[PDB]
Amino acid sequence: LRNRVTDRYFRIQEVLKHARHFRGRKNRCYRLAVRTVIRAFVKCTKARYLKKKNMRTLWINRITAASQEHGLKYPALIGNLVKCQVELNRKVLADLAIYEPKTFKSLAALASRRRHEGFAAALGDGKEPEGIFSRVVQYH
Amino acid sequence: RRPRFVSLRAKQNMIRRLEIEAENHYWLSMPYMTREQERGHAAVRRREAFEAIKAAATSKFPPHRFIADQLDHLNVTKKWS
Amino acid sequence: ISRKWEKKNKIVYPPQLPGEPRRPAEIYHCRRQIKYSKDKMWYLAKLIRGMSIDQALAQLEFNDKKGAKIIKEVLLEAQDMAVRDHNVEFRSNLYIAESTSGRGQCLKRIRYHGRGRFGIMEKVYCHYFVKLVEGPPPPPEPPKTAVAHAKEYIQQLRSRTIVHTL
Amino acid sequence: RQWKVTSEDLILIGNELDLACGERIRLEKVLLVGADNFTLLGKPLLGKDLVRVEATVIEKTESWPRIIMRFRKRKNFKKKRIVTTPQTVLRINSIEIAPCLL
Amino acid sequence: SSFSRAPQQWATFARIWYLLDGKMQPPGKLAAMASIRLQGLHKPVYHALSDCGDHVVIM
Amino acid sequence: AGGQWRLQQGLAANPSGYGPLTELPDWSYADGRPAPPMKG
Amino acid sequence: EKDIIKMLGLEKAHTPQVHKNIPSVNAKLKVVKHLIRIKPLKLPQGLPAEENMSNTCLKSTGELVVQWHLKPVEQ
Amino acid sequence: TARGTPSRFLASVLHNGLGRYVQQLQRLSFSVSRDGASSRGAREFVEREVIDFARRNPGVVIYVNSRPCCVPRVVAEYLNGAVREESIHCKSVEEISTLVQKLADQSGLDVIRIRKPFHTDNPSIQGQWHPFTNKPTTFRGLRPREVQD
Amino acid sequence: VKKGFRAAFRFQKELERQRLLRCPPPPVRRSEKPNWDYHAEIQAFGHRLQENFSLDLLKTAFVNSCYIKSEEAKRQQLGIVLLNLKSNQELSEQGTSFSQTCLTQFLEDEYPDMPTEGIKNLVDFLTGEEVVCHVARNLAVEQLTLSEEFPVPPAVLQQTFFAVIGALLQSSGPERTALFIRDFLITQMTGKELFEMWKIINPMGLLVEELKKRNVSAPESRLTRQSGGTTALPLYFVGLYCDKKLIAEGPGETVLVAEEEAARVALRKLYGFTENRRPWNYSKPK
Amino acid sequence: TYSPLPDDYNCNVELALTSDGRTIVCYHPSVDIPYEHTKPIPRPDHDQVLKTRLEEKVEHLEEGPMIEQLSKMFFTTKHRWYPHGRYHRCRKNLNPPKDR
Ligand SMILES: [Mg+2]
Repeated sequence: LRNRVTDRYFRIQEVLKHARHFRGRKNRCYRLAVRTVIRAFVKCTKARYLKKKNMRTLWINRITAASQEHGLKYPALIGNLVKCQVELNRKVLADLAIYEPKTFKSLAALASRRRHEGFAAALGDGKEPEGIFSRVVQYH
Repeated sequence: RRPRFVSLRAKQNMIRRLEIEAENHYWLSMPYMTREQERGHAAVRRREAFEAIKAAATSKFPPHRFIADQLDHLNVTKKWS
Repeated sequence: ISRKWEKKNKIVYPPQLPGEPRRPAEIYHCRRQIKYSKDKMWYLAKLIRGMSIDQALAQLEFNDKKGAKIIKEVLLEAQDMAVRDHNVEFRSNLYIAESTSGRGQCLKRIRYHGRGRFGIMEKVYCHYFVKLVEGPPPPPEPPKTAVAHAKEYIQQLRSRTIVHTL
Repeated sequence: RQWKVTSEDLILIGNELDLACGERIRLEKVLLVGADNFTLLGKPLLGKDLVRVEATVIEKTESWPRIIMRFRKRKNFKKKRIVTTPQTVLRINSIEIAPCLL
Repeated sequence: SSFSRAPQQWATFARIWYLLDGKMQPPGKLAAMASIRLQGLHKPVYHALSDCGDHVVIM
Repeated sequence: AGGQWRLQQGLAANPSGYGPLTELPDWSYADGRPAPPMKG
Repeated sequence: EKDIIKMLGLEKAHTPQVHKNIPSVNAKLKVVKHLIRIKPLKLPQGLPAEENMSNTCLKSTGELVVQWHLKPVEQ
Repeated sequence: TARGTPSRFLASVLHNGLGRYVQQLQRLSFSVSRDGASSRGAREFVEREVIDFARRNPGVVIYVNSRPCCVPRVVAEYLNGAVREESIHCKSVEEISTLVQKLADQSGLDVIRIRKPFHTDNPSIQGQWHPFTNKPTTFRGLRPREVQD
Repeated sequence: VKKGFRAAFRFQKELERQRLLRCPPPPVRRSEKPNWDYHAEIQAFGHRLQENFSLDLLKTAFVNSCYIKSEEAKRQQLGIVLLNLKSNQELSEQGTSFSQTCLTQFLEDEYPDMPTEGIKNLVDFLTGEEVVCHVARNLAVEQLTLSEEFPVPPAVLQQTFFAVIGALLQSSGPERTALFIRDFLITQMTGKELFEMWKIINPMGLLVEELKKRNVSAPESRLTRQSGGTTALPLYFVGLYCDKKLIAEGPGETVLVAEEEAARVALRKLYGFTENRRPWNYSKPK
Repeated sequence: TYSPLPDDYNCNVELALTSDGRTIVCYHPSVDIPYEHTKPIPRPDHDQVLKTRLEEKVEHLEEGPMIEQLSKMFFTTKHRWYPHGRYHRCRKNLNPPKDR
């Protein structure tokens, strides 16, 4: 019995369909497209890590932009919102800085008010009581 | 070779690691029991744990072969009347 | 081989309604197996593309290339075919809609070289296709102006949104 | 995930909630609620007697095929995988608060 | 802000002219604060693919 | 951000570690029936 | 040093594990002391009971509380 | 793949679930074969499962057409007009029962990459940011180094 | 020639798909396609919308006058008994009249400051040819409609849609039908501005008349913000001041446009149609 | 008299805490532009016998001069004003998805 491949056309159409949007001979020649579709898929898998890295860095720059409009720096805003037990991630804060400017200003004031309390505590030697916004709610 | 220099945070990272290990030396200086008291205090559990290893190791055998499984292959040609 | 261009003149459209607009006449004609290069024929085909029937003949009548006479002969019989069989009133009311060249069946011969070497030369042939449409030639597209550039640039800045956010 | 949501909007969840479509649920964790003129903050969460967020399941479907491919040159190393994670769509119905600050 | 869709989009991505006085000012400090305005880094709606830069005038 | 501060307050350096933000159920029925426990 | 980490069940990092303060166990810790953080276990409420097994919680301070209520202090 | 495939934004059909929930699945057509091992799993689904399944989804009209075929198929039509057809060729009853349930929940929209995992038509309540949001106003609104009168 | 049939069969199906792409067939009604049951598809219609429709009333809702006249013509050619079918003309008028009187009631209570003409246009928008037909085609209204021409003309589709509500009016009563209008027609103005549905001309001339009814002095237009006036990309924030009090502020590319947008901002606040207004309450009545 | 931020440009931030200290309240009313900080709008911008008919001022400009005028009135470069080939003109999506 002699066997020959009868559906080799379909074996190559599943690779050439992913190269239709390329440029040059590597969109219709299987020998060239197979080596290009592989890299297109390899980059697609590795790009899922950079997308998360790029989104956060974009949020950091956007947050830093809105902090300077209120005379604050990025270390002063994120660092001092934690000490107020306000756990807001960068995605929400960046969205707040764009669509809720008045809410972001209130958070900027809270970070600024809490920032000043730490300065007062650093001057004292523990005799003075803690600030109003420096109190920590305990969970048991 | 190209010279490499130590920055400010490189020293801080190394000092931070040194602080952790200096504290580890403290907690290892206070044993709860001595060598003589410790000896033989876990021989029963250690011996029983290995006997469980032997039980699983020596229980290796081919699985049981059922007659229902062989007859179920006749259902591949089951159809409607 | 394929000969679909000759069959494009046999499609018969249904009669139009009284309110429907006049349908322009389409004439498809071609000449097969022309002893000419398809590359060189393209320049003559590229030239007359979009020209009127009489304007195309004038440019080809004084052209020094060999294929110019061949193309003119195809246009003369296609103009005759339009009035005689395609029911065209004025034979001058035509313009070149489509005009291109296609590769023909080429033979192979042996070209001798030195040191007992040889090369394979081909007697190249080509085809010519032409489509005629009744009516005046369409006006050329005016070049884009600064007013259009300003309108495009402003519209680009009006369609941009805040990306990677809500 | 922290979602800045309002009324009558949609959110896409990358896992199954084991809930039939159309069921109305309440989101217990609310960290910040704001209005045009006033804003309330949780430390880190607001009380459940202060803000009530309710959503509705409107669609349960799988993700579009994701390509997972690994390649190493000169090693004959190549393998491709396709995954379609389940997804859930929730529509925020209403967000009401109660005067319980005092 | 109860704006219409077109004016609201136009206002957010508008260009603003800024003025800097270079008298007795180091070039780098002038360049550092001018760089962010040119790139648009001072806006919360900043994005590289969006042409949100502004005009900087230095005297 | 804030990892060292949380350790001095008796909390976890990562806010997702333990506490009402993570341990509490994320949702409940509109009627009031509690939700089944999450897999995590 | 790789083996001792496997012996102590410290494969995954940032995962607390409890061991006994005895010379034999401490002997293994003295070899990989630069890879681990050693903290005594604190029991403010004492050893967990049978009714407290489902309510225990280890904090970063080393204290093992037996009543994890997830509720703010009323004080 | 994202570049080589189309994409769309997350949305629903006629704002489903806002005032009332309407099931988007509209019709199911089953093409099973009386004879053939390919439809063995599908026939067992028709014997016990489709009757109980039709009760749970009263708004879906289910057709079970028995004709000779080599590959059983199920055709699902949705309200928006999208039609999704799937093959149940040589599948167990468990796989078929779960597959039909997924088709019931879907809204009919194309299964492609979704650009945003969220969608809101009123993203702003305090006013969308504009460059004049955090800029103080001066007396008479004078420009820098501008002299009046 | 390679021996085999599976590959040749598979290739034939692929060619047919390409042929369909090159020459797409003309659209046909869903009824003419296989797997169609007129009686079954109309029963699931009520269950899909969670309503207790009446089959006798619902069947007469999809029947159109064009279909009746065309059907009689077919039998005359064949010499073919009389048909007692009733059109949806009676039901459509009942559905149309109730829908406008119910939509007007809902808007006049949610927006008491909006004038009668403003509410009139909004009802003319929700009951408009575009909104009604978009809702109908996603509720399987076009599939069940017995029309003379396919696709169903939008004018015919609107008339059939109100017949379905008209049948629901007698079936369940007005109280239950009011929920049907609220959940399908009110939800069509979620992310849409007031003037995007009620298109007007010269908003400034309409803003003055609203302040005259309330005895408010004429607003004064003054420049509050300005950027790039001399360039091709200017931005102006024109503010309306009534008795030296700011009431609205609008941006624009030019001062005249920015003045016009400020008037539109003021009108929305007067009618209570600001973007910050509380969303429509879809919770069940108490 | 104390204020974390100057309450002049955006809104009046008023930080507060609840009695139990488990919720932070922020009252931020919007500030309106004063009447004294604005400028009036500049509304303003014979023996004739023949009507001043609309005369076209569309001056013919080559590829060179036209782009230089465009690059200066929009403060851009010359490169963006050149056309593109058919390959790039056909790849662009003429029906892109729309959000909001
Ligand atoms: Mg020789």
